[PDB]
Amino acid sequence: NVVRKYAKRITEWPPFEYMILATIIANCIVLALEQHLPDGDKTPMSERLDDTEPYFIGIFCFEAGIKIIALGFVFHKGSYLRNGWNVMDFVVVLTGILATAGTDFDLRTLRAVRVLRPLKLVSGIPSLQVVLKSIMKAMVPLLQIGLLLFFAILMFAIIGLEF
Amino acid sequence: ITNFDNILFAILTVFQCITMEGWTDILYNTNDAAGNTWNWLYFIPLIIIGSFFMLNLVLGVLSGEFAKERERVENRRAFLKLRRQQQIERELNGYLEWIFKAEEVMLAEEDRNSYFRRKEKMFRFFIRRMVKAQSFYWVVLCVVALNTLCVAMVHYNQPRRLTTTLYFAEFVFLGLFLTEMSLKMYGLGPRSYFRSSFNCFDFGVIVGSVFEVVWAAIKPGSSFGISVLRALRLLRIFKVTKYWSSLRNLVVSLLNSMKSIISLLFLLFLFIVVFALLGMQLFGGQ
Amino acid sequence: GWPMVLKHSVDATYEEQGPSPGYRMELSIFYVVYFVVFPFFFVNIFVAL
Amino acid sequence: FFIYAIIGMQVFGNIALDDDTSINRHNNFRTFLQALMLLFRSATGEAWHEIMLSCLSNQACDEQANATECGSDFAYFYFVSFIFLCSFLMLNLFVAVIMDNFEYLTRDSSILGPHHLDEFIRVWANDMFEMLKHMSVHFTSTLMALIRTALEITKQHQCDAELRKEISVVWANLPQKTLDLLVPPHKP
Amino acid sequence: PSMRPIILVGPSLKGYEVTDMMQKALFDFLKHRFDGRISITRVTADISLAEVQSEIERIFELARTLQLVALDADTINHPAQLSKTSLAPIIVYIKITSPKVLQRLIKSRGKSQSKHLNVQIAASEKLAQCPPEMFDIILDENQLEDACEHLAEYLEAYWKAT
Amino acid sequence: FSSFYFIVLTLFGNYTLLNVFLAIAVDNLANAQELTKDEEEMEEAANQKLALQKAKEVAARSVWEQRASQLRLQNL
Amino acid sequence: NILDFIVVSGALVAFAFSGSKGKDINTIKSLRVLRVLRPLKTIKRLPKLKAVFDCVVNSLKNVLNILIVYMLFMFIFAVIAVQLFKGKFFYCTDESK
Ligand SMILES: CC(C)CCC[C@@H](C)[C@H]1CC[C@H]2[C@@H]3CC=C4C[C@@H](OC(=O)CCC(=O)O)CC[C@]4(C)[C@H]3CC[C@]12C
Ligand SMILES: COc1ccccc1-n1nc(C2CC(C)(C)OC(C)(C)C2)cc1-c1ccc(Cl)cc1
Ligand SMILES: CCCCCCCCCCCCCCCC
Ligand SMILES: CCCCCCCCCCCCCCCC
Ligand SMILES: CCCCCCCCCCCCCCCC
Ligand SMILES: CCCCCCCCCCCCCCCC
Ligand SMILES: CCCCCCCCCCCCCCCC
Ligand SMILES: [Ca+2]
Repeated sequence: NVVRKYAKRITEWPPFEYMILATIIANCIVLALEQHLPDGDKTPMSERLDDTEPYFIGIFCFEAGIKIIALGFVFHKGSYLRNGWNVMDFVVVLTGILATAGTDFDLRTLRAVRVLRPLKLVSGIPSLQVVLKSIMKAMVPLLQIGLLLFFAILMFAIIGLEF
Repeated sequence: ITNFDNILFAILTVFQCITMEGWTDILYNTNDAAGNTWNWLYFIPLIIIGSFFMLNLVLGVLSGEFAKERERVENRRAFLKLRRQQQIERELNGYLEWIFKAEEVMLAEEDRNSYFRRKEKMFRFFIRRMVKAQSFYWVVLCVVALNTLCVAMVHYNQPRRLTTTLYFAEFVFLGLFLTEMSLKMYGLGPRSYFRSSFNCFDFGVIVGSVFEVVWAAIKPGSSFGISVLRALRLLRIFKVTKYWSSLRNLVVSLLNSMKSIISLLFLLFLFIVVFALLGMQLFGGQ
Repeated sequence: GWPMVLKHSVDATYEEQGPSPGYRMELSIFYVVYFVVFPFFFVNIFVAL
Repeated sequence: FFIYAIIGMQVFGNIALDDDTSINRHNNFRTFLQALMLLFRSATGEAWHEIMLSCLSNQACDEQANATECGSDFAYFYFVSFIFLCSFLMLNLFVAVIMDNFEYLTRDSSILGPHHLDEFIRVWANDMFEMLKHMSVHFTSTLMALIRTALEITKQHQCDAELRKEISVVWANLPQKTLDLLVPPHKP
Repeated sequence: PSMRPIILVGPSLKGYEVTDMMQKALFDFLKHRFDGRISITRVTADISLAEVQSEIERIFELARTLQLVALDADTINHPAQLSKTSLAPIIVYIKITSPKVLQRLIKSRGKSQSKHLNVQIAASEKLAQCPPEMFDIILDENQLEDACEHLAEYLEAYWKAT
Repeated sequence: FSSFYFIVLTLFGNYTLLNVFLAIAVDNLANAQELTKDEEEMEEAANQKLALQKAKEVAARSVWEQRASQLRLQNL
Repeated sequence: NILDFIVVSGALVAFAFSGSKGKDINTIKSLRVLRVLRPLKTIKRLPKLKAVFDCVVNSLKNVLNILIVYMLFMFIFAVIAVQLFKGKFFYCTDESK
């Protein structure tokens, strides 16, 4: 409740953050270590990489729980789901949890969101966040150029249909 | 896949022509299906309007945004702080030369009347005055230039007399540059030798060259090509030219914002990694 | 035609020998550094100047 | 493009077309228009090195041309210098266009410009109060007054003197009194 | 006196190796540039409080030969510290306009005076608030040669004047 | 419908790349230009003041750069 | 004026060597190609075309400092590449040999 909401704000002591960083790089290396074979074949080491997933999903869920109990959820106008980067972490962890539902259509499209886990490096290093904002600030004026390019492509595509 | 059989196919092939990738094969296909007299009026205007004109607009918008952002309050503050640092360092260098001349004349006066201390200190001052003299500059540039001539003429199937000649010339040049570093470091003092970033470059390059020599002694086959980077010391000829300030301040700005550059080449790496993992998910093994 | 040159560069065994696919695969870092420097950095340096 | 097309025609014009090479029925040098299309292809970077390698020395020469050996090792310089020069000249065109517009590209919404003038033309259709709410001797004096209120050059008499100085500096081409007549309306 | 004697002051406290060495380098240039035209002497008695009076007459009889006289004082760290005495030398000001280069220089100048940095910077600043007209010559240059030629040119002007 | 991967990767990778590297080049080159300009202006300013004081005792621009000055004034 | 003179001289020598003998075809064809500088004459005549040419030359001289650095860096990369892939770009039409 509220007696414990006071304590896990202290839990964000910097070694905890660097341990979350460490598990993020560990997950990135595990993802980069995979190899794909055509027709349902799989390598002898891909099984081990597939068994190492529950530790990662558990650590991410534990981190989300700490951030959800120490902070709010949506209510206090400052909380987990009211931060842009914390929403991406929530999507990643929630979808990883949902991928352990034992159905058919999940695996092909619910395993793909797992590639957004390297972006938790940006989500965990505020300097990278400000650098990313600097990058993306100069590409809002390019929206009109995007509309113009799409209009030119439409006109020339219509002409190509005609001829 | 590259046909105009539909609005979506037409959009896809037009977009592929926009990127100037395989836009002629699509043109050379309409030169066979129909005549070649009128097809260029569809593609040359398309290329001009989609790839040349749009690149022009993107460059203009980006440069305008850069000009607008650069002259804000915090960016201007950072630039003025950098300018202040440069001015302070220049004045401090001048005053340090003042004090060094004072040291020289004083030590000469006490020697005009522990003995090996005085001997070694006057030897140090003589070296430090030598390694800054204009003739040392020219002799070092001559050695560097004669080094690049010995690496620019390595070609396939070169005469065997040339291979041994350059093999021994590499050792001769490594010895000469190690001697030059030793004299310079003893004269200026190690704390001051690394005050100039280009001396850090030279030290790192000769260390890498020694590492390459050792590694080739162990395994003759491989060659890291680090001994060639000594050609970058030819770049000091700009010192005796009216264009030292521009290039030096470019390097100063780069080294100052070398943290905002590494954290830009990293976000690019993160996005390339994300797209690599996405491509492995989608097309992996298929 | 840079991917063709990259393929030849990686698939290069020794002096006066024919290729071998996938050999010397770490020689892509010569072509990643080169694009970082000349096509990406220096081109935009001229465009800015 | 003209110079390079003519050099290509007169040097690489009689290479025998072969659909297995990069000098084809599509990409030859045999006419001014085909050569100019080839140079436009090379400008956009479409396997221009392949064209160079198919334009080198010792190539099969066209049957109806008298010469037996056609093509030349001038292709290295031709193609490399064309890429360099075309890219440089198009960069200069891009930069000239960009700098012809640099006040638009670096525009601020708070600071005025031709946009305010056009919108005031729209105001033609009292409404001046509404536009003052909406802002960032009939339609010229008002324009001068609004420009004065936006950018600043007794202080009112000083502004009038500055307006007179500017009008004297930029007296129009063969006007009797164009800006001078505006000065009586621009004074207050 | 027949001539106004030369007095160096302005960087920081005399007796400390920073000011001592800067003034000594300028002094050595002034000596061996004007060989046969300037007199060299070292002064250790406090003129600002005027054994004390035993040397002022010595200054006159060097200053009475229509030749430049150099005063290697060891206690003057202020132009107004001497303003009450009638000796009236030229107050040459070896000025450095930014305290940060002074502090980094004190750091650069060995290890001993690193702990003497604070008081020396404070007194240098104290002299810095003094008005320029109290001084005779301002040495704002950072290069040795530029300051040397400036002082030498003013000395030539004084030589031609008298 | 698997060509959206390549369309997105060639749109958001040929303009983000350009944005990043052009930002680096423009920022650093403008800093260099302003540094050389300012150090030269200070050099003649100091030289003129020094000549005035020493004699007393003994007795265009590019469009980018003009627009930069205008932006400086406006932001000031 | 040098350009005009070389154009005219090339034309005249090409006319003079017209012996119809076939002794040298490479030389006469080169003297023909030298005619292509002929439209380059109208840039000295038109003042505005000359102004554009001068602006281009001014930009080239503005980037001449970094062009030297660029060619030095590319020389260094070329020498590294020669140390890496010298002699190794040989192959057979038969992949098995
Ligand atoms: C003075 C400093 C700035 C060094 C710059 C050197 C280069 C500008 C020059 C000097 C050495 C020259 C090289 C000397 C020898 C050769 C080998 C030569 O190879 C052959 O003879 C072909 C092979 C054969 O016939 O067997 C080809 C030109 C080349 C690379 C030359 C090209 C031009 C180089 C690189
Ligand atoms: C280092 O540069 C090169 C080196 C070799 C070949 C080509 C280039 N190259 N490529 C471009 C491009 C292409 C277009 C469409 C025109 O757009 C921009 C981005 C603006 C440039 C510009 C230059 C260039 C720059 C300066 C000089 Cl001296 C010579 C060439
Ligand atoms: C008989 C006609 C065969 C195909 C001819 C294609 C010509 C295409 C029409 C011209 C397209 C002009 C683009 C609009 C902008 C300049
Ligand atoms: C901003 C540029 C970042 C790009 C860095 C990665 C590009 C591809 C590198 C390929 C490395 C292959 C290593 C081979 C090991 C078996
Ligand atoms: C595994 C041995 C060879 C490694 C492949 C790359 C070697 C060269 C790396 C980059 C060297 C040039 C750096 C840029 C400075 C001009
Ligand atoms: C039939 C030709 C065989 C090779 C002869 C030509 C060799 C290369 C000549 C390059 C000339 C370039 C400079 C001329 C323009 C500045
Ligand atoms: C056997 C499967 C047949 C259908 C496959 C269609 C392609 C799958 C969707 C790919 C969409 C890529 C999205 C990338 C967004 C950045
Ligand atoms: Ca291409």
